[PDB]
Amino acid sequence: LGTRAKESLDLRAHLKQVKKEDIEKENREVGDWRKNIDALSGMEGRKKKFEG
Amino acid sequence: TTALVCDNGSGLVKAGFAGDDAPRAVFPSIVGRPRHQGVMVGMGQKDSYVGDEAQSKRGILTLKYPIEHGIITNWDDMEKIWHHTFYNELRVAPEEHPTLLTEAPLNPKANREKMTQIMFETFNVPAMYVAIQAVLSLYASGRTTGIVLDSGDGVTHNVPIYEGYALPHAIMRLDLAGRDLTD
Ligand SMILES: Nc1ncnc2c1ncn2[C@@H]1O[C@H](COP(=O)(O)OP(=O)(O)O)[C@@H](O)[C@H]1O
Ligand SMILES: [Mg+2]
Repeated sequence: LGTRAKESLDLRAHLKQVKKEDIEKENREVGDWRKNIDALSGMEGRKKKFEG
Repeated sequence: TTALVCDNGSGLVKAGFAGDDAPRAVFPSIVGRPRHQGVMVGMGQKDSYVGDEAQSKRGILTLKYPIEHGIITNWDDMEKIWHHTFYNELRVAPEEHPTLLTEAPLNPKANREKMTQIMFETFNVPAMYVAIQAVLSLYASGRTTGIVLDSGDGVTHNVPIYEGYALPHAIMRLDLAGRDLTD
């Protein structure tokens, strides 16, 4: 009984390792970028050129 | 060289060199022959006063607009108006200047073809281009989308534009304009 139980335990151990430890390879992607504001400072242009 | 941005319109001809803020010369587009007899000799009476001159002698003239609803109905008078615009209100010979006329949407083809034929044969310009009157009004607003309602004096047309791609199936041209309101 112990042998059969430990067989399944060891079999699932490696699967759990691969599933979980490999998550630590990267988890910062949740972090978003700046997305800064202007605060009425980027108003320094007239209606001179618009195509470029 | 510089380009001539003429804009025939219907009711006021607006013209001027490209790159400025306002048209150089704005004057009504009417050509009026005198109708009475005339007794003073040597007064120097001409046979047709065009432009803003016929808005001062209008007491003895019969003013008649050469453009009815966008389309041009009297080609000789329109040629006279263009000749006046080039030579007396701007004083630049057309042999050395590109021209950019404007035309309402959904107008007859023959009108546009005759316009280009006149500009190339009579005035002999180097190069001319015809543009739809609503896209320009969208340029001036500094936008690139939007639906523009250009209620002129001849014809009211409503051209929708998105991201620079005009929608040709959604142009609604209606012939009520300032002239009908005057009447
Ligand atoms: N300040 C104003 N108030 C009301 N109506 C005006 C005014 N100025 C012009 N209009 C009307 O608009 C007409 C001029 O329209 P305009 O834009 O010159 O036509 P076009 O597209 O042919 O140039 C005039 O006939 C007049 O009836
Ligand atoms: Mg107009």
